[PDB]
Amino acid sequence: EVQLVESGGGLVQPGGSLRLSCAASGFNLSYSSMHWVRQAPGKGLEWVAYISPSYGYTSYADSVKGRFTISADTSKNTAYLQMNSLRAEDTAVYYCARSWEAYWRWSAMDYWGQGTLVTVSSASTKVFPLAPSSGGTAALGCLVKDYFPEPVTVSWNSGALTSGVHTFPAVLQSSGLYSLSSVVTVPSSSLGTQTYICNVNHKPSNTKVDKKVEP
Amino acid sequence: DIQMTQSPSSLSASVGDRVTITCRASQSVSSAVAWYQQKPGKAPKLLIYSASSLYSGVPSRFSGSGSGTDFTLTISSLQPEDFATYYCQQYSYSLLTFGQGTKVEIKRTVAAPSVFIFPPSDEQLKSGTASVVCLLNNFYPREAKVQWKVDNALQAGNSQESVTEQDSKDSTYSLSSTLTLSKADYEKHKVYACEVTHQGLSSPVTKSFNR
Amino acid sequence: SEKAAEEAYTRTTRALHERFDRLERMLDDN
Repeated sequence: EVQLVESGGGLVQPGGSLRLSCAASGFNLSYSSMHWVRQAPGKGLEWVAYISPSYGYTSYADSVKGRFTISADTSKNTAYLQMNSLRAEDTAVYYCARSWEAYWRWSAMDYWGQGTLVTVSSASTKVFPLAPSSGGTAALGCLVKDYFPEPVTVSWNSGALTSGVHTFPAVLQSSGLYSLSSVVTVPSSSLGTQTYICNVNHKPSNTKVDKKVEP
Repeated sequence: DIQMTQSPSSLSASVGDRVTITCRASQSVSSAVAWYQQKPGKAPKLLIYSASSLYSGVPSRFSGSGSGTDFTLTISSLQPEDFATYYCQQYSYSLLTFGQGTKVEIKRTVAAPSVFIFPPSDEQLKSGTASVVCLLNNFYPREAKVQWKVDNALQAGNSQESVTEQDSKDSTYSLSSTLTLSKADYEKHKVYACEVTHQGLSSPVTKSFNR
Repeated sequence: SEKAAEEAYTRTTRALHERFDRLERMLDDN
């Protein structure tokens, strides 16, 4: 089974160190070669590094060189990415990909892991309703504010009926906390007559906030 | 040092449609190019290497072209599972480079948003902060626009938009725009509006309140 | 003694490799 699995991704303060690994199977990593590529939240692909173990060859992207180091262990058939001096902009999902040939220029990146997320900020420190009153049937919500880190969990009634409903990708505020909202379109002459209850969760620190809405 | 200029940034198309994505390498990269496909929350998948060599397993509908330094990815007919974004890459230089991405979305109609403005809670006014919302619900296409307005005066620079991806059901969107400032900054003006312009609306829909 | 010899032969290694790249490119554009 020729697969790629990547891990070691987590949260680290700026200037910290992390160190990723990419477990290789179903081929001989040493007979061939690898790449780490990465993806800042909501952006494009970015090449990070490469290695041909049996050429003892390694190469880097300028935006590192001197903070990251890429390696291999033949025993474990494994690749490593040692990142020191991590910044917030080094924040990104990091992937592996194999390259079937033994030098970066003779092949493209055929196989790829699932990518592990690396969030980097300097604080973990960490709600409200949005009441009902375009379309013809009003809408209401549940602004979820100032929590860390990613992500949250916003059902309604524990999901015993939920359609026409939207949880927005969170957005990063200058303060370093995220914020997203959930919203549901619900009929206009059907105000406050049966149920309509927001249900929230936040793993990292324990939370399951139930909230109500209306004039 | 080698830029790959991708085009277009986004593109709407229908099942059966033949689509073409282009990439201008800023200097000869001679055939050492690949195209990748990426679905949200998933790894990229290699489609074409060597500027036009079908990767094994990839559907023969996918295809790559190259003309000196312009590269085209063609999809002869466009099936459901092919809605995604696609990236070219050069690997002719030791600094590998990727293009910025083209989003390939489903071309359905011209349907218009439900707009709602939501007030900052009396609760959140008790923490010193003030957050106004503006909901653009269920629409196509994505090109839209919110103007956060206060007392007929568009004060913006303190607001951010979030958007859903095309949903599975009516493949529409949903936008969220939030506006933020002090409890002070809030307690000075009394009218608060967001007007939305969109090809589904004959003329922009203003939506407002007075706390 | 340290990275002195080890980091040198590294540039030198990469230098050479960078030359071969040069060649592959100039064949591939004929």
